[PDB]
Amino acid sequence: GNPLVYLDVDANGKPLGRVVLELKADVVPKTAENFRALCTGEKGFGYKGSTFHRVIPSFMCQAGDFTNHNGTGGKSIYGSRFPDENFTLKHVGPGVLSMANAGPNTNGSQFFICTIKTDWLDGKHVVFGHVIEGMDVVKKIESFGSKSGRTSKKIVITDCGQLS
Ligand SMILES: O=C(NCc1ccc2c(c1)[C@H]1C[C@@H](N2)[C@H](O)CO1)N[C@H](C(=O)N1CCCN1c1ccccc1Br)c1ccccc1
Repeated sequence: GNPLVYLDVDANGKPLGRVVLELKADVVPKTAENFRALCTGEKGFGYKGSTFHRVIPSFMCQAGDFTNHNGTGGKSIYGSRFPDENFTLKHVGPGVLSMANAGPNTNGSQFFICTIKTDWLDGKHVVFGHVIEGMDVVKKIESFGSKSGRTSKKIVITDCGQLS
Protein backbone atom coordinates (compact mmCIF):
# COMPACT_ATOMS: atom_id res chain seq x y z
CA GLY A 1 0.00 0.00 0.00
CA ASN A 2 0.87 3.71 -0.28
CA PRO A 3 1.70 5.66 2.89
CA LEU A 4 -0.68 8.28 4.23
CA VAL A 5 1.32 10.93 6.11
CA TYR A 6 0.38 14.27 7.62
CA LEU A 7 1.78 17.72 8.40
CA ASP A 8 0.30 19.90 11.14
CA VAL A 9 1.06 23.51 10.21
CA ASP A 10 0.86 26.71 12.25
CA ALA A 11 1.35 30.41 11.52
CA ASN A 12 3.06 32.42 14.28
CA GLY A 13 2.06 29.79 16.82
CA LYS A 14 -1.54 29.50 15.68
CA PRO A 15 -2.67 26.23 14.10
CA LEU A 16 -3.87 26.21 10.49
CA GLY A 17 -4.94 22.55 10.30
CA ARG A 18 -3.56 19.34 8.85
CA VAL A 19 -2.35 18.42 5.36
CA VAL A 20 -2.72 14.70 4.59
CA LEU A 21 -0.49 13.42 1.78
CA GLU A 22 -0.51 10.17 -0.19
CA LEU A 23 3.01 9.02 -1.05
CA LYS A 24 3.12 7.11 -4.35
CA ALA A 25 5.44 4.31 -3.26
CA ASP A 26 3.91 2.29 -6.10
CA VAL A 27 5.69 4.59 -8.60
CA VAL A 28 8.61 6.18 -6.70
CA PRO A 29 9.29 3.90 -3.70
CA LYS A 30 12.68 5.38 -2.79
CA THR A 31 11.41 8.97 -2.88
CA ALA A 32 8.20 8.10 -1.02
CA GLU A 33 10.11 6.20 1.67
CA ASN A 34 12.47 9.15 2.17
CA PHE A 35 9.58 11.55 2.76
CA ARG A 36 7.71 9.04 4.96
CA ALA A 37 10.68 8.47 7.26
CA LEU A 38 11.26 12.24 7.44
CA CYS A 39 7.64 12.67 8.61
CA THR A 40 8.01 10.16 11.44
CA GLY A 41 11.49 11.38 12.35
CA GLU A 42 12.41 7.72 12.90
CA LYS A 43 16.01 8.24 11.74
CA GLY A 44 16.55 10.96 14.36
CA PHE A 45 15.93 13.95 12.08
CA GLY A 46 13.03 15.15 9.98
CA TYR A 47 10.50 17.83 9.13
CA LYS A 48 9.11 18.41 12.64
CA GLY A 49 9.89 21.97 13.70
CA SER A 50 11.01 23.16 10.25
CA THR A 51 9.34 25.86 8.18
CA PHE A 52 7.66 26.60 4.89
CA HIS A 53 10.49 29.02 4.12
CA ARG A 54 9.27 29.91 0.61
CA VAL A 55 5.64 30.49 -0.39
CA ILE A 56 4.69 31.90 -3.79
CA PRO A 57 0.94 32.40 -4.36
CA SER A 58 -0.43 30.76 -7.52
CA PHE A 59 2.68 28.56 -7.70
CA MET A 60 3.68 26.46 -4.71
CA CYS A 61 4.57 26.28 -1.02
CA GLN A 62 8.07 24.98 -0.29
CA ALA A 63 9.45 23.42 2.90
CA GLY A 64 11.87 20.80 4.15
CA ASP A 65 15.14 22.59 4.98
CA PHE A 66 15.48 21.37 8.55
CA THR A 67 19.27 21.85 8.65
CA ASN A 68 19.74 25.46 7.45
CA HIS A 69 16.13 26.82 7.46
CA ASN A 70 16.78 29.08 4.47
CA GLY A 71 16.50 26.91 1.34
CA THR A 72 20.18 25.92 1.07
CA GLY A 73 20.11 22.74 3.19
CA GLY A 74 18.13 19.66 4.17
CA LYS A 75 19.21 16.05 3.74
CA SER A 76 17.73 12.67 2.87
CA ILE A 77 17.63 9.49 4.92
CA TYR A 78 20.06 7.95 2.41
CA GLY A 79 22.65 10.72 2.56
CA SER A 80 23.14 14.32 1.57
CA ARG A 81 21.53 13.72 -1.84
CA PHE A 82 20.01 10.95 -3.92
CA PRO A 83 19.20 10.51 -7.62
CA ASP A 84 16.06 11.47 -9.46
CA GLU A 85 14.10 8.22 -9.22
CA ASN A 86 11.96 8.85 -12.31
CA PHE A 87 9.71 11.48 -13.87
CA THR A 88 6.66 9.27 -14.42
CA LEU A 89 4.28 11.41 -12.33
CA LYS A 90 3.57 14.90 -13.65
CA HIS A 91 2.70 18.31 -12.17
CA VAL A 92 -0.97 18.07 -13.13
CA GLY A 93 -2.57 20.66 -10.85
CA PRO A 94 -2.96 21.93 -7.28
CA GLY A 95 -2.05 19.54 -4.50
CA VAL A 96 0.84 17.87 -6.34
CA LEU A 97 3.72 16.92 -4.01
CA SER A 98 7.17 17.14 -5.59
CA MET A 99 10.88 17.40 -4.72
CA ALA A 100 12.87 20.61 -4.81
CA ASN A 101 16.42 20.28 -6.13
CA ALA A 102 19.55 22.13 -7.27
CA GLY A 103 19.81 20.42 -10.65
CA PRO A 104 19.79 16.77 -11.71
CA ASN A 105 20.13 14.15 -8.97
CA THR A 106 20.23 16.51 -5.99
CA ASN A 107 17.16 15.40 -4.05
CA GLY A 108 17.44 15.84 -0.30
CA SER A 109 14.52 16.70 1.96
CA GLN A 110 13.19 19.96 0.51
CA PHE A 111 9.82 19.59 -1.19
CA PHE A 112 6.88 21.65 -2.32
CA ILE A 113 3.10 21.44 -2.69
CA CYS A 114 1.74 23.04 -5.85
CA THR A 115 -1.21 25.42 -5.77
CA ILE A 116 -1.54 25.41 -9.58
CA LYS A 117 -0.57 23.14 -12.47
CA THR A 118 3.21 23.53 -12.74
CA ASP A 119 3.75 21.32 -15.77
CA TRP A 120 6.81 23.29 -16.89
CA LEU A 121 8.56 21.42 -14.06
CA ASP A 122 7.78 18.01 -15.61
CA GLY A 123 10.97 16.07 -16.20
CA LYS A 124 13.02 18.23 -13.83
CA HIS A 125 11.36 17.69 -10.43
CA VAL A 126 10.32 14.27 -9.13
CA VAL A 127 6.61 14.14 -8.25
CA PHE A 128 5.93 11.58 -5.53
CA GLY A 129 2.49 12.24 -4.03
CA HIS A 130 -0.52 14.50 -3.67
CA VAL A 131 -2.77 16.12 -1.07
CA ILE A 132 -5.46 13.72 0.11
CA GLU A 133 -7.04 16.19 2.54
CA GLY A 134 -6.31 19.75 3.60
CA MET A 135 -5.98 21.69 0.35
CA ASP A 136 -7.76 24.41 2.32
CA VAL A 137 -4.86 24.32 4.77
CA VAL A 138 -2.46 24.69 1.83
CA LYS A 139 -4.44 27.75 0.70
CA LYS A 140 -4.01 29.24 4.18
CA ILE A 141 -0.22 28.77 3.93
CA GLU A 142 -0.33 30.26 0.45
CA SER A 143 -2.16 33.37 1.69
CA PHE A 144 0.81 34.18 3.96
CA GLY A 145 3.24 34.14 1.03
CA SER A 146 4.25 36.72 -1.55
CA LYS A 147 5.50 36.81 -5.12
CA SER A 148 9.05 37.11 -3.71
CA GLY A 149 8.61 33.91 -1.69
CA ARG A 150 8.91 35.66 1.68
CA THR A 151 6.19 34.83 4.19
CA SER A 152 4.49 37.46 6.34
CA LYS A 153 4.27 34.97 9.22
CA LYS A 154 6.54 32.13 10.30
CA ILE A 155 4.93 28.98 8.86
CA VAL A 156 6.02 25.95 10.91
CA ILE A 157 5.41 22.21 10.73
CA THR A 158 4.59 21.78 14.43
CA ASP A 159 4.04 18.04 13.99
CA CYS A 160 4.09 15.40 11.27
CA GLY A 161 3.79 11.64 11.08
CA GLN A 162 2.26 8.60 9.41
CA LEU A 163 -1.44 7.72 9.46
CA SER A 164 -1.19 4.32 7.69
O1 LIG B 1 14.97 25.61 -3.80
C1 LIG B 1 15.69 25.10 -4.67
N1 LIG B 1 16.89 24.56 -4.40
C2 LIG B 1 17.46 24.51 -3.07
C3 LIG B 1 17.82 23.09 -2.71
C4 LIG B 1 16.95 22.04 -2.99
C5 LIG B 1 17.27 20.74 -2.67
C6 LIG B 1 18.49 20.45 -2.05
C7 LIG B 1 19.38 21.50 -1.77
C8 LIG B 1 19.03 22.80 -2.10
C9 LIG B 1 20.69 21.18 -1.11
C10 LIG B 1 20.53 19.98 -0.20
C11 LIG B 1 20.07 18.82 -1.09
N2 LIG B 1 18.82 19.16 -1.73
C12 LIG B 1 21.18 18.54 -2.11
O2 LIG B 1 22.36 18.14 -1.44
C13 LIG B 1 21.48 19.80 -2.90
O3 LIG B 1 21.75 20.92 -2.06
N3 LIG B 1 15.33 25.07 -5.97
C14 LIG B 1 14.12 25.64 -6.51
C15 LIG B 1 13.10 24.51 -6.67
O4 LIG B 1 13.45 23.35 -6.52
N4 LIG B 1 11.80 24.81 -6.98
C16 LIG B 1 10.64 23.89 -6.95
C17 LIG B 1 9.57 24.81 -6.40
C18 LIG B 1 10.31 26.12 -6.18
N5 LIG B 1 11.29 26.03 -7.26
C19 LIG B 1 11.24 26.81 -8.45
C20 LIG B 1 11.36 26.13 -9.65
C21 LIG B 1 11.29 26.85 -10.83
C22 LIG B 1 11.17 28.22 -10.82
C23 LIG B 1 11.09 28.90 -9.63
C24 LIG B 1 11.13 28.20 -8.44
BR1 LIG B 1 11.04 29.17 -6.82
C25 LIG B 1 14.36 26.29 -7.86
C26 LIG B 1 14.30 27.66 -8.02
C27 LIG B 1 14.49 28.24 -9.27
C28 LIG B 1 14.75 27.44 -10.37
C29 LIG B 1 14.82 26.07 -10.22
C30 LIG B 1 14.62 25.50 -8.98
